[PDB]
Amino acid sequence: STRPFLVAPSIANSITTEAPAINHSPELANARKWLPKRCGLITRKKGMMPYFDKSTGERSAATILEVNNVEVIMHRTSEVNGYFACQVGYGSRHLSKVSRQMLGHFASKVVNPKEHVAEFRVKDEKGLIPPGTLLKPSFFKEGQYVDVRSVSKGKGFTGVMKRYGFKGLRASHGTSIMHRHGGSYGQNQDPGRVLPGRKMPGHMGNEHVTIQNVKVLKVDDENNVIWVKGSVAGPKNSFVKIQDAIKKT
Amino acid sequence: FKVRTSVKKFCSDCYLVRRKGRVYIYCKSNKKHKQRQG
Amino acid sequence: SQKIGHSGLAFARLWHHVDVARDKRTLGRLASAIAITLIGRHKPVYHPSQDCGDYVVVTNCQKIRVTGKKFEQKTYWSHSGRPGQLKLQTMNKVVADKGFGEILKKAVSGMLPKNKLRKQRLDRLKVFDGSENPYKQNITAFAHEQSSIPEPLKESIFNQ
Amino acid sequence: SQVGSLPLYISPEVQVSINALSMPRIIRKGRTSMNISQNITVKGPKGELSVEVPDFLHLDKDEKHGKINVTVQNSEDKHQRSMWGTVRSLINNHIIGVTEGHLAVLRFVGTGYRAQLENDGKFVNVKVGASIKQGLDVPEGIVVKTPAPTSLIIEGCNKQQVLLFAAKLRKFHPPEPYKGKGIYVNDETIKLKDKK
Amino acid sequence: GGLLWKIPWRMSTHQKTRQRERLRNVDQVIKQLTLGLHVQRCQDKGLTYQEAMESKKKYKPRSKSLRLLNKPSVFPKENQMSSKDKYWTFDKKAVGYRKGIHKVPKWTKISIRKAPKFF
RNA sequence: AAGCUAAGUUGAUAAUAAAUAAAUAUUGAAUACAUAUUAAAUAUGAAGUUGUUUUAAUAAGAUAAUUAAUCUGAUAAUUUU
RNA sequence: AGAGUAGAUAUUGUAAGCUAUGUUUGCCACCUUCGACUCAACAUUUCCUCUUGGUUGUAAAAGCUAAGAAGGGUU
RNA sequence: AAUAUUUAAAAUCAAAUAUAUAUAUAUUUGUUAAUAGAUAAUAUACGGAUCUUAAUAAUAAGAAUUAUUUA
RNA sequence: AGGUAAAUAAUCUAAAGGGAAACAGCCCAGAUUAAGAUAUAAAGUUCCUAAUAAAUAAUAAGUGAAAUAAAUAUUAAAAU
Ligand SMILES: [Mg+2]
Ligand SMILES: [Mg+2]
Ligand SMILES: [Mg+2]
Ligand SMILES: [Mg+2]
Ligand SMILES: [Mg+2]
Ligand SMILES: [Mg+2]
Ligand SMILES: [Mg+2]
Ligand SMILES: [Mg+2]
Ligand SMILES: [Mg+2]
Ligand SMILES: [Mg+2]
Ligand SMILES: [Mg+2]
Ligand SMILES: [Mg+2]
Ligand SMILES: [Mg+2]
Ligand SMILES: [Mg+2]
Ligand SMILES: [Mg+2]
Ligand SMILES: [Mg+2]
Ligand SMILES: [Mg+2]
Ligand SMILES: [Mg+2]
Ligand SMILES: [Mg+2]
Ligand SMILES: [Mg+2]
Ligand SMILES: [Mg+2]
Ligand SMILES: [Mg+2]
Ligand SMILES: [Zn+2]
Repeated sequence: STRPFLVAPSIANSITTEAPAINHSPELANARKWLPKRCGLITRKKGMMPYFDKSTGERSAATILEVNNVEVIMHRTSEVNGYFACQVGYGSRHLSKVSRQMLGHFASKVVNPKEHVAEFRVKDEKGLIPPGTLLKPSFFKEGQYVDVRSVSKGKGFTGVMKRYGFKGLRASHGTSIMHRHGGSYGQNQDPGRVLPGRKMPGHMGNEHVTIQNVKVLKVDDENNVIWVKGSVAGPKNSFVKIQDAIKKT
Repeated sequence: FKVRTSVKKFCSDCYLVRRKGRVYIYCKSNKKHKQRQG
Repeated sequence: SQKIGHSGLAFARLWHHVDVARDKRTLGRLASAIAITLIGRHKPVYHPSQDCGDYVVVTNCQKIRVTGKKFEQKTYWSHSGRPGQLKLQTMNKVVADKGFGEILKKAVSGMLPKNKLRKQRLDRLKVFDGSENPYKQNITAFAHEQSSIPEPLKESIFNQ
Repeated sequence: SQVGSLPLYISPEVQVSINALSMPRIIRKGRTSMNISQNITVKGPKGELSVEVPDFLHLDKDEKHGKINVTVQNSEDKHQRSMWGTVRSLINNHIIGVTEGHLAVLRFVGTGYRAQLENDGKFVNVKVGASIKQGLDVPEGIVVKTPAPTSLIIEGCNKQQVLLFAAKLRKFHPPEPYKGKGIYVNDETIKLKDKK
Repeated sequence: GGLLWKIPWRMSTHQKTRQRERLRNVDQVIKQLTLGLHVQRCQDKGLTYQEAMESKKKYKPRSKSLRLLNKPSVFPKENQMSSKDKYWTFDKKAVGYRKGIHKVPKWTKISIRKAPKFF
């Protein structure tokens, strides 16, 4: 009845011993990490406008981050995925735009075809929100601090003056044909090569930018927007993550 | 501490110790007599 | 005349277990022993032009012997190319990062011949800090050895 | 050798046993080695406490006169001989602790230099010239008590642990030479400098 | 000293064994030379080869150089020689007044058994 | 006016934690004393180290769909985020 | 040796002794551009910042001297 | 145990070889170690891996350093 | 001084081969053309890399492991 199999004595008679835990494991990394105790929500940077504090009278530039169909699609767990995180989805999209596979995924998770999906990593299993629920601006409290991630404005192929604040050469006094240049880019032979990461002209902007400890000036579920003190990376209609500030409480 | 190659005990109250692969001379009376071998 | 026949068995890649808990060799000597196996010098059919070396599964690698104070002194180096980026890690630190198996692998790599087959040979080495491993089922075995092993242990191994 | 040869006296209430460990550990030197197998215990009135010890050492319990001896398999082996004098001394200290108890008086010296039991004995608050509050938790086994504010007493079964704790307490402010001022553990002295 | 003559200050075990073997060979050669002369002299007197080989009283060589070589005070055997004189020459300009024999040029051919009494 | 900009605006100088350096100790022999140990045990300790934080790269893993009246991409057009 | 109110070794350290460095001025002859601007990378023999030993010459505060320390900074 | 030198086979003793030979004479050989001192600039730099051992327990490892040797 | 000036010997010069990591001059050894069984030289024999097993001591410092760094200091060890 049983299948034919031979087993080595060396592998059978080996005394059982568990492996020690390693730093470059997922679980150790998770333990190390500095993470927020609560989920976040995806937003769109609609624009920017003044916020007048009515008690003091102080004016503050505030960016208006709109919150539309923001929904916990699913979430990830340490036993399956190696970490705790809430996959949030923002907005509504047409059928036409979304891939068949993506549509099927959304149907399975029981949400509308979504405009932008993103994870929100958390410390514990307690931080996970039940899936399918709708996240509104009232999630955050007025006066609380939040970290803000988004892709910055694209600046194109930039020079070393704009990239790195290089002084450049003089305007007059003989200076020929190199007014905005980086000057020397290395050393004669010793190295015999431009060493890695030598600040040179290149593409700038259109990279992710976390902005830490920004104050939530105002929250209102009526207009579907979170007011946030100061600037946020990227152009208008750019997607903006928002989670509680790890540094500030 | 006088960090030096030569490390002799000065007074009777000085005592030599061997720690961390270095000869230390501590002293119970005079604190100036503290020495270390390199 | 000697060469003529069925050569398939000669060039067969066997799988060699080594329970490091049982083995009494120090790290470097063990690595050297492994290297030969990995190359295929042990087998008489060997030729330098042909890779014909066996698999080596190392297990219970946490109990590997290291003499002197090498565990807290011996430094493993690394360098990208950009100056001021020399990464020097002590043996214990390396172990903490990855394991004792990583350490063994490095030794074995250094033992091996420096050419296009080296990487392949290194890959064939399968090291494990503790006991449990997937290759348990594929170590070379014989029917005459089966009486030594108790009845239910074999079944448990098969299940695993 | 000269220490280890000295026999230990025991009173009927105290029992010095010995037995093998559950999982013996081996200390590996450069050339020599040292396998910790046995585990001596000193049970008594005030408490009980143990010493993990090498294999080469073993007791010699005599019924008559309450004496026990300690010997090693090779006294001419240097490391063994060194261990022998240590272990005997340790078990003597344990005996002393279980029967009588070890003590460590700290006297505070200075204007507004004093100790206080803050967490019902579990945290010795120490005020010794600092804006920030200073102190540390008492370990298990250690019992602290304060007859005066400026005179604290630490008490325990382990001579090692109590005196370590005392040293830690002192470390907040050791005695200054200019004014005999700080925290003095037991009979501690300091040569006071001329004022000038 | 920009050019690198990477010669070690001391010899390996295998080098030392080879040196010893070489020393032994020169002693053997000398012995053979004396023996052959003795045999020849026996033959001249009127003995057979075998008889000469058997002979109790072996004839010592009359020529000067051979006689000197035979003397151990002048030319010692490898078994007689000190450990030091096998592996170290006298070099007055070196520290220790000593230098490895392997540092001598053509040391494999050139012989040098006897060092000075206190150097 | 838009845009772009700094003279302008907003934020950050990335914790907690772990092991250490010099240095400071506990018990304690070898060596009747002494000795923080270049002995066994037990503790403190740095703008440094490990990390943490941030960016870029990679893609283990995960959800879903699976020869298609509208599967997934590209070529094409109108464009700019 | 000698200064250091006293005490060579807190701090100082003649002339002579033993080394390291390849930062100066030379010597050799294998080998036939100083400064400014710009951007700097590396070292540590540390100037500042952090930790610490000594300082009848650390009361305090400023110092002096020594050990660890190249993270950040250094018109 | 303590004090103070020396680190030596010249003397001395021991061992071996050669001449008369159970002895004498002559010759040859045998007398410390570790650490600190310790040190710059593209990057660790024994050529590299790596080498220092361990009972239970292996048909099995235990310098791959230094010194004197053997097969 | 990898300096300079000559004395003696060798090699290079004009010499390929093995060793010395790489190498004009060092250690071996001199290519007429092959063959590859046997003796080998210098140098080696854990792996990279052709080839190894032992004995007696010492080191614990990775000292050292084919390019030996000094006076002096400390700790031992022998002999008197
Ligand atoms: Mg300008
Ligand atoms: Mg112009
Ligand atoms: Mg140029
Ligand atoms: Mg600003
Ligand atoms: Mg910080
Ligand atoms: Mg005592
Ligand atoms: Mg003490
Ligand atoms: Mg810190
Ligand atoms: Mg004077
Ligand atoms: Mg002078
Ligand atoms: Mg420094
Ligand atoms: Mg002060
Ligand atoms: Mg840091
Ligand atoms: Mg003599
Ligand atoms: Mg270097
Ligand atoms: Mg080599
Ligand atoms: Mg010519
Ligand atoms: Mg010629
Ligand atoms: Mg040539
Ligand atoms: Mg010829
Ligand atoms: Mg070394
Ligand atoms: Mg070297
Ligand atoms: Zn003193």
